[PDB]
Amino acid sequence: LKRNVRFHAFISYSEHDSLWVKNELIPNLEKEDSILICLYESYFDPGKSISENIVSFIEKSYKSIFVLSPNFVQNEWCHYEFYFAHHNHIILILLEPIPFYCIPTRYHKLKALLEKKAYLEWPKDRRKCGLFWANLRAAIN
Amino acid sequence: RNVRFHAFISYSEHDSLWVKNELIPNLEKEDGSILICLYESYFDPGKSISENIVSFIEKSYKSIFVLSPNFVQNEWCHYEFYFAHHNLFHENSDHIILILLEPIPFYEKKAYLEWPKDRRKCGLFWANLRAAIN
Repeated sequence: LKRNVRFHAFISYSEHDSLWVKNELIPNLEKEDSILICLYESYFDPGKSISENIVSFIEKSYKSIFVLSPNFVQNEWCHYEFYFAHHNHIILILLEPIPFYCIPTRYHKLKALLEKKAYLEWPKDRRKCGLFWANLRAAIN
Repeated sequence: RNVRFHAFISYSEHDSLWVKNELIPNLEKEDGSILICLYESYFDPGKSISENIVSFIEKSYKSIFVLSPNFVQNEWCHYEFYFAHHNLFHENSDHIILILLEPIPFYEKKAYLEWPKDRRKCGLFWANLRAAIN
């Protein structure tokens, strides 16, 4: 049972995937147009440690959405390893395919989620985007 | 050659008392206006965590890492990407200064500045530290 929840959703992403996050994902979440979104750019508090911020992001949010891509894995994931090495609610989107061979060996839980395909794949085919968003809303509620 | 700071200091907040009452004052004691980059003051969430760290390091003449069990257990995971990237496990970099504030039991080999157990060698430690940053 979660404590001091201040946000419906935390969105974790590479700034290189900004345009999708801010032009596609957030507009679709603000379809309860009252929804409170935690984003690093607006709530990282340098008065706390990096890890304490990341813990607050996930634990003060009903859901955490991770926008997975080669950029996220190569540049951002390293700051979440301390969390997920000991923790198992969490929504994974595969925005862009990740070749298994570029994923660092130590990212065990990541590589296993990818293997069993526990994620929502963003379709590059635009007629399939409806199904995507439908699956996302079923996942969050 | 395009630096903004003399020294960036990376440290665990559990070691902040030593940082703010010993480290910083002694660097300031023989250099009143020394320019110091702290994460708490210069973090820019307009940039990524790694991009912030990279900027702290590149913009500082020297980078001082305050190593301790507290640092290793809480902070090292966010800085390893820099060290792993610049191969600083097999090779040295002249702008990085490591301070072993408190021993790390194994449960870089030997190029650090050890904080002395004997209070009488604190003068010497600060002499060594000023040599490293100037």
